[PDB]
Amino acid sequence: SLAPEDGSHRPAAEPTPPGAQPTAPGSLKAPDTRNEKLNSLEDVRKGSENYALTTNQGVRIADDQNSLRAGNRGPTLLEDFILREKITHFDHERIPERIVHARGSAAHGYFQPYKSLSDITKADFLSDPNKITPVFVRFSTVQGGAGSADTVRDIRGFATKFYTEEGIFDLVGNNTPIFFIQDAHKFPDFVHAVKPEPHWAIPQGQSAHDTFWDYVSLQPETLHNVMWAMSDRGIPRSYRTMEGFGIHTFRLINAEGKATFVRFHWKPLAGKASLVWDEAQKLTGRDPDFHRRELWEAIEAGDFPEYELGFQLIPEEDEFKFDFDLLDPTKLIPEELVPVQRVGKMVLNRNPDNFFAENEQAAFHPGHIVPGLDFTNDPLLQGRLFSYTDTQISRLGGPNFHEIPINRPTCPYHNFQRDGMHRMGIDTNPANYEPNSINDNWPRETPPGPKRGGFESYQERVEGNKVRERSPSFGEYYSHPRLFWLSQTPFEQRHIVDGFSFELSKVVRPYIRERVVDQLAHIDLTLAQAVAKNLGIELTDDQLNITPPPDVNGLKKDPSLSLYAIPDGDVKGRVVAILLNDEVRSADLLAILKALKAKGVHAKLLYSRMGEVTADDGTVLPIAATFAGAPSLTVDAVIVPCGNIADIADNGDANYYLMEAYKHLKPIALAGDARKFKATIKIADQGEEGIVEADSADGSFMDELLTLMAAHRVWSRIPKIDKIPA
Amino acid sequence: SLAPEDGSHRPAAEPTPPGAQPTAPGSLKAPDTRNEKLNSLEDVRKGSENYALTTNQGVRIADDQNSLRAGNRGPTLLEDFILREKITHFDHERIPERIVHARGSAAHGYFQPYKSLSDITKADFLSDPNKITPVFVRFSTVQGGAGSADTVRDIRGFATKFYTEEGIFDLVGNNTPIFFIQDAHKFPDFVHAVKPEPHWAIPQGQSAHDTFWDYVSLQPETLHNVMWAMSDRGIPRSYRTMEGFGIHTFRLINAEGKATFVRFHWKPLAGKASLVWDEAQKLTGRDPDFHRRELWEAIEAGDFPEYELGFQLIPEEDEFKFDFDLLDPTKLIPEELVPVQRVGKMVLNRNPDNFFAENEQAAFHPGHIVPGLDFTNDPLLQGRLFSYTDTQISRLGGPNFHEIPINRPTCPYHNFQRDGMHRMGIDTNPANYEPNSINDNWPRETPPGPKRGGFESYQERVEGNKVRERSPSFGEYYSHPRLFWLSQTPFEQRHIVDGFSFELSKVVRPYIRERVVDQLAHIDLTLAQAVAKNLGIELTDDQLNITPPPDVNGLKKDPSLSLYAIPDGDVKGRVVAILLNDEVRSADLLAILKALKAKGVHAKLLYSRMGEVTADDGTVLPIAATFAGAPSLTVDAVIVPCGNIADIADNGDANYYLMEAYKHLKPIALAGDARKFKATIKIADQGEEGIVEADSADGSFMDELLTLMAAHRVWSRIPKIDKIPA
Amino acid sequence: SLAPEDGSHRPAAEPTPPGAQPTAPGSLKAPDTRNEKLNSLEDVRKGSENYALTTNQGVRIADDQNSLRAGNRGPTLLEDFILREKITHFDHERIPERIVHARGSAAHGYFQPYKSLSDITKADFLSDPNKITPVFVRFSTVQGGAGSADTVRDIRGFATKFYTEEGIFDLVGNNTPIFFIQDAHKFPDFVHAVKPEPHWAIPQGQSAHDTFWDYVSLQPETLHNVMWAMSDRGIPRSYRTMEGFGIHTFRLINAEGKATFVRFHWKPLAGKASLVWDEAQKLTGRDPDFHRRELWEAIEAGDFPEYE
Amino acid sequence: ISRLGGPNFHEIPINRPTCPYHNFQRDGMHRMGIDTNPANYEPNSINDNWPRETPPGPKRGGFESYQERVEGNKVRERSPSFG
Ligand code: HDD
Ligand code: HDD
Ligand code: HDD
Repeated sequence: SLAPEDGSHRPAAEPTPPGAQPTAPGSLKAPDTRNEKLNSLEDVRKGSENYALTTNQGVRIADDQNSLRAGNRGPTLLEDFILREKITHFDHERIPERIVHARGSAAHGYFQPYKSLSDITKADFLSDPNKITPVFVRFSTVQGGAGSADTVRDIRGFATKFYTEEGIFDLVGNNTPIFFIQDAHKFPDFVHAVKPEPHWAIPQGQSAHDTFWDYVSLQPETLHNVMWAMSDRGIPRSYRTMEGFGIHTFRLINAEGKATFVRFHWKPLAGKASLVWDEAQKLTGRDPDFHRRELWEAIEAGDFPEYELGFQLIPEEDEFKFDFDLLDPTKLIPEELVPVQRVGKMVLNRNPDNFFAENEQAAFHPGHIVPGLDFTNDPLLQGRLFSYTDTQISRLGGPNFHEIPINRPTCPYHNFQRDGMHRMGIDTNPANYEPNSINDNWPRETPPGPKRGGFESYQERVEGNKVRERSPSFGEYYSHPRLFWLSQTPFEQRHIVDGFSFELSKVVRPYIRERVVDQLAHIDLTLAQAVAKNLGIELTDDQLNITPPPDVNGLKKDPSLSLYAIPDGDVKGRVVAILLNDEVRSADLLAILKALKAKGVHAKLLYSRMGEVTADDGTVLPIAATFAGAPSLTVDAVIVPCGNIADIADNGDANYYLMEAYKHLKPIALAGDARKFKATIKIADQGEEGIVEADSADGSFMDELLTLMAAHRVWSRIPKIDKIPA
Repeated sequence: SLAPEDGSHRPAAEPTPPGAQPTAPGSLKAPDTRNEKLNSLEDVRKGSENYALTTNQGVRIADDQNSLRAGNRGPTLLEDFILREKITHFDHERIPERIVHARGSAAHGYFQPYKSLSDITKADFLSDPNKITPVFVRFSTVQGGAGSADTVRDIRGFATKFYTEEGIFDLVGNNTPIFFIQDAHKFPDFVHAVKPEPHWAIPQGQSAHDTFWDYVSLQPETLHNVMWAMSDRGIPRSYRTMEGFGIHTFRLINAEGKATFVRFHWKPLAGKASLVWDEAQKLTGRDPDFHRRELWEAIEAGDFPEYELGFQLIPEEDEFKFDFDLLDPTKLIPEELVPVQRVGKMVLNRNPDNFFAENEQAAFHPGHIVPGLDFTNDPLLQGRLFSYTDTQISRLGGPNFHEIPINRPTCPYHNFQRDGMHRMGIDTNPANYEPNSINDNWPRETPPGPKRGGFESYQERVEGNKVRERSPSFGEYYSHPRLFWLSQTPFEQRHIVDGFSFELSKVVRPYIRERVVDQLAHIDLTLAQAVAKNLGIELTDDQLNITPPPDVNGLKKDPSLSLYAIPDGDVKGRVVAILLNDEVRSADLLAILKALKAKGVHAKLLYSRMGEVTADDGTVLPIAATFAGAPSLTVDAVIVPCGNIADIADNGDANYYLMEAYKHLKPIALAGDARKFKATIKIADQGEEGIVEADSADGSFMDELLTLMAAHRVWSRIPKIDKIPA
Repeated sequence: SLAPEDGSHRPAAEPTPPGAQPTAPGSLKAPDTRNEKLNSLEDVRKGSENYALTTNQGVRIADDQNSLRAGNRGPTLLEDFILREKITHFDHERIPERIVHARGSAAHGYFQPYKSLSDITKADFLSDPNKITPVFVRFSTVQGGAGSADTVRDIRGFATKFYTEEGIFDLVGNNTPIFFIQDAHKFPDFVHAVKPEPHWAIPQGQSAHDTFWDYVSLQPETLHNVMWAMSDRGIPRSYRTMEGFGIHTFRLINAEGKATFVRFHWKPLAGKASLVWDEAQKLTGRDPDFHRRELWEAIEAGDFPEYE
Repeated sequence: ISRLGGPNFHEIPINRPTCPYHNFQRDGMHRMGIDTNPANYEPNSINDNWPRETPPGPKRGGFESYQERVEGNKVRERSPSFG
């Protein structure tokens, strides 16, 4: 027995805040969290406790420490079948990673609609407010490999597998409402341009290189999503604090056959929140797994990520009433023109057991729709339908990928397909064809109907010649980037300018920079001049005379496009760093932890070493991490309680901890003699907005601090940070 | 509803003789035949009746007759995900075939020992006469593809998967007691030589071509198994009527650690029986699926194939007592020197449900042993141990092939292996490594012991230098071919001579034939001269003075090596053709069928067309096949009842039916005016042995016939067939 | 030296009638027969005479008869990399066979048009009577596996790969002018019906079983091709003595953008000739490789298959 | 076999030897080399046994393992000297 007698090796099977316990597989951490999909996976789950170590053939292994050899110092013998099996499996562990979105993090949950949508869709999972549909959701980046970092500047993926009673429905979206390109034929072109360059495979997880901006400068259709990626949208605080969109216009079909155009939205319950770039870039080095960890730990804490599903709904006769083409995925539908209507809510409440088996092997594909839903002629969606079935043949080893447990439907599935690599199902049907008499033609077709019917495509009208040709209605590239730009706050605009500037500064060929600046001058001259200034470029008089693009159906801004314009913050699930000293004033800490617990805010107690310290009243305080081990990048605010401040007053890591949080605009709270730290951040004796300070942490100290946290960051501090050396 | 109203599309779920019902998947034909492995497969068995036709994602299909197109005479649309999923799966149905033994047929069954064997082995499946071990057995040829024919001249494989309580044990044997080569390094060379030649991929399923006999002429070690292949052993009547051998010497390990050398035998309860060459070769054309079909139909009729397992046992101190090396797999152990001792019996009593899922995907490997068994230094076996693990990585798509359902153990298996393509099992173990504290080191090693202990290799002494070198004790090539030859009956010897003669006639390069004849002269000069005469070769004076090889430890012959020297014929399961006419004598047919049923001999009623005829007493007789439809190749004897014999007397197909069966030495019985047919086979009025004849089928008629059948063929007829034009 | 002293191991590199000589690889049997595609393959052709035996890494092997073992009656050692490379490659020799048409026989050749088809198509390989196009042609059955027999009763495939100056053009046809089914959605249903039945994988290379005729009775569209299958068209004397058809209506596009509907045909120079059924069925037993053999040997005789 | 798709990974250009390589191995996924040898086995007479084995020697000779002495029982055991 190698476990410790005190049993401290096993985490408790109950919700615990991040860092209190070792993380564990979901069925062990929360065995009583169940749904119909989790239960169906029990047949393939494998335990371990009280079992013998065997080969894959069931043979008990006596000595798992040594190869078989001719003498204890002799050659290894080919007849060691236990070695060779163990090494063979190891030698073939890896499978191809996803072509795009290879880096991702996933969890189980459930979905439930608010009310029956049977008036607009016959889709069964939206027909009754009491119908609960299990889900599996994978969040992702786009460009980086499976081993790349979480907090890069990138688009994020948001893929939801609905295990419906009438088929698997995959909603395969991103965290922005549009994509970079218009036609699927260009997808390898765009992806090759953004991916690491083919001679040397640099850089990983970054669009800040020549070939990406080269493609953008020559393809202005890309400009809208590029705007989004250069904003703080491209660097989310977590997957819980981002939006989701299906991007394409789809169709809803009701029992009477009426089609309604629809676009899908996920609204985060935790609000919209993003990092700032210096923080996001450094965090890819201090913790490349930050988003993966934060997701797992929130679920282990009970901080279940929640999202409200919503629809923008457009009648068929309104197809042409907007300036933009509904079928153009580089165009958004402003919520000011078509509101998002609440449909239901999704809760992610259990982690997987084995990342490889459940996350890496999961297969999402937007062609996986159910009766009540249908496609449109969006030329990007159209080509997606081919790719997501095709790519699985190599990634997941063949055509039986639906038999891998995480991908199996929970509803019945029967047909006349047979064979293929690693076929699990053993068909007893006398027939493998239809029409057949020898099994009385079963399984049988089902006619279309209002529920439990067969799938039939909406009989939309088609008219035109066979052409490789872009619809002229698509050939407008600058109005929607402008609408986005004007909808941002001034500090969000600053960050957009700084994103473009930082990225173009790493383009080596200067003529590429100049061509991207010229495209910006077609969007907004304020934006283009600000970027040009940082690049040492001067706009020509002709460029200064570029007429701006028209408004979007009269709109000159839409505050739903901004992260922060309308407050939607939420402190539940946020984390505060508490910086300890060797004789902490316990009255401060008790007030701090009481206020944080009331709002569901977590705390990390940090010191210069691990182990424990003792407060003034003798209370023993366990240390979560060092100052260097858990930098301010990983928390939302910093609190410094009173006590023996001289212990850390001249500690470089303690001082830098506050300087980093200050530069990154986070709230900071100083109690008693901890107010001496204002000098390291150059805060005058009069104080300033964003620095909570008082004689002690009792009173309004923590309400000021929690109000600041509900506002996410202290945007008013931005003029002051450029003098801070951090 | 497409099935007929009389319900005649569905086979009866009861035992029925061959031809009486349509064949069916095992679980529908015999739902009440069960064992633990069959039951454990119910989780992956898929039904069909009363289920909707769906996609693999569970979506119900409305129209499975048409692609989705723009207009009903327009182009097919990329958005048809139902089409593309169906075609994709079809497009990827095939997996690589087995490098060797690609043609095979398999069945489920069970094994049971006669008594406890714990004095000599601690193997759990041999420990208790009431311990029942499920099995899955695949019989195979060697050379041809999965699409090649059954009744070729080849070696047969005989692979048994024992689903043991202490792990999978695969006994992977052949139907002869030796192999062609000594060291596994030569296996690709031998196999390439016997397989179709690389320029043009000819010939399929035949050793009768230049490169095979080239290798043989240059590799005398091959001569022993070549002798078996040229004998009638190479063309068995059924998989039920052949022997089985593990070939290599293995070890039995008992609980006190004593090692006993062992070779494995399967003795067929139905006795030993083979075809003749002209019959077997023509049958590869008339029914290339004859062995597969006969196996399947015997099981559906209740004629379960049965084999007795037996051990040749040799104490460790006797390793060097014999003239041959025990570890040399081209040498057999004569039963006259070391008898085969009975161990238990194996019954094959249910067919699979899906050939591809269960047969094609099954993975046998002789390195799959269990505690109580161990290997030896046999250099052919030693290399096999590498190959059967390695080949599955491409054939079965990766290292998780044990998770394919037919291959799964029925006992526990738990280890720290993870991932790999198609990974089914979801591991909940906090640890994927040992030693580990975080799961208190589970799953754990198990010390070896008398039962339920870990595997430990027998600590055999090893002494020598690292050499690529053949043991001198292996350098003897002719003694065992001679033993075999001399142990054969005169008619068996004639068939061997004609085997060699027919094959070498197909060798294009005459010098190869000459070199093979020189090798035979080192075996036996009677054999060598007979073959040479058929090839137009004249043995030189020196070849005539080649000294024959020595006896095998004083043994000059061993009747256990003959198919027929010791009678072991059994008639149950054999088939008789009955040649009808349009007014059969019903008293004859009544007595024929009553006697055949009394011994378990099946019958098929043949005529010049399908449908029915009526007998003289009004009885309606259903026709099973036409004369050409089911040739005499496919039956064991022929009976011609009395009646309107003129109806068929001048029918060429009916006359040829008898001539073919006569040429191939099968018994023929003729009643009443049927005796008129003696003219077509040139039998004199006073009859001859092997032709049953009487005024009616009454009396000793059917007893005479069944007596001939138990003797298999009428060997005395051989001198008469050479003048028969058939 | 293991060859006979009289050199009778080696076939002559000149045309010879069937059975006169051992068959041989084409570039050894007819090295003067060349086209642009055959010549472009010289970069990957591998010799053998006067070379040492090596591993795939180029290491010369001293003893290709024995595994490395601890003593000559000892266990085989894991460090024998020469064994494991040789057995590894052997162990992975097979690739999946074609889903349909798995059984087939192929040869090289060339094509040239009689006159310029410029008026009706701008296809380059049809623009100049002096323009030679290399081809590779595979003939096949449909139902049986790669190891099934040649003279079965089946449709035959007739696939031609044209290596034109403006791209590969594959003309993938059969020996009857129609097919069994109308819509590609039904192709796995039809193929599953004609193929060996799923429970026991019987019969090989035959449509003479329940599921095939079950489908046919329920799908009258199949009857036309079934009629060709049941005729002597289904058992050709040789690949040289059958027709070929593209089946589908395609289009020809000229330089003016005018489309012409076209159906493709191959007309055998040797004429149309078929076996009879009892003959064909017995021949799948006496020589299951009859058609592959006959094509190879006709070419070695200089008796080249030709099709218009 | 899984990482590079099969046993012909030596034919991927970066992995190819620059020296001659010839043996009797054939086929496998994505086979590039087109073998003209009449024989795919040895010993063979039909190509006069080419390509042929080479005895070990001072230069350009075949590979032979150093004939080190081996002495001991078949054991799964760490040498005490490693402890
Ligand atoms: C025609 C090609 C193509 C195009 C135009 C798109 N995608 Fe895609 N996408 C793929 C081809 C693809 C893929 C290559 O098929 C992936 C990679 C691995 C996979 O299974 O699917 C994939 C993966 C993938 C994933 C990750 C799913 C997972 O977690 O496994 C997401 C979230 C998206 N895509 C979302 C989108 C969105 C929102 C698009 C624009 C509207 C989009 N893709 C356009
Ligand atoms: C070192 C290579 C090697 C050598 C020397 C042998 N075999 Fe083998 N055998 C294989 C390598 C192999 C293989 C390539 O690994 C196969 C083909 C596909 C497979 O799964 O195993 C196989 C298949 C195979 C099968 C078919 C199993 C099934 O039905 O799936 C049988 C019955 C045998 N072998 C029996 C033998 C016997 C009785 C041998 C001589 C004693 C023998 N093999 C030598
Ligand atoms: C939608 C599926 C489908 C349909 C409707 C057809 N085929 Fe096909 N065919 C295939 C799917 C396929 C395939 C599965 O893609 C094959 C098997 C493996 C391959 O490479 O192509 C093939 C092989 C194949 C070959 C073998 C090529 C070779 O020698 O390698 C020929 C000659 C044909 N087909 C001809 C036809 C003809 C004349 C058809 C009717 C007009 C036809 N096929 C319908």
